[PDB]
Amino acid sequence: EKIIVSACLLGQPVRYDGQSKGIVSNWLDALGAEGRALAFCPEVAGGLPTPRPPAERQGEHVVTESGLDVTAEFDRGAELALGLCLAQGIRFALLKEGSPSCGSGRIYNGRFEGVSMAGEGKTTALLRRHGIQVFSEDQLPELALALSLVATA
Ligand code: SF4
Ligand SMILES: [S]
Repeated sequence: EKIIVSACLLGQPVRYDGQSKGIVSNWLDALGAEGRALAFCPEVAGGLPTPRPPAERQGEHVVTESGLDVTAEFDRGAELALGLCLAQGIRFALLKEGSPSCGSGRIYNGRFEGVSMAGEGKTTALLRRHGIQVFSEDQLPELALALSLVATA
């Protein structure tokens, strides 16, 4: 089976600051070598540029510090992630922690003050609502196990 992965976790320079969040993982490298780790960046897919200003959720809305509302792009990117999972038969996602799109256990609190809180990004929320299990880069053993359990079926 294949998984969808935040493109930044695969070393792609698609982060809001033009950086990457490439993780060191023999398991993830091997999965990619087998063609089973499909890269996806909801913000770029949703039409946002790179670089782009930091954004935080404010409930259903997603805004930048200047007040620009980018919810349209965030929601488009989330739908496109779901569309790729449905088309490819994907039921597991490995998404970047803390992001207003990809966060799964934590997100910034919407006050633009460097304070995190329990929560999830727009893309994680939509995927979970449709039965797709989302794991962060802090849960690689858990994700690898979940994917391994269905291997011989
Ligand atoms: S939207 Fe998600 S995949 Fe794209 S750069 Fe941000 S954290 Fe990574
Ligand atoms: S990002």
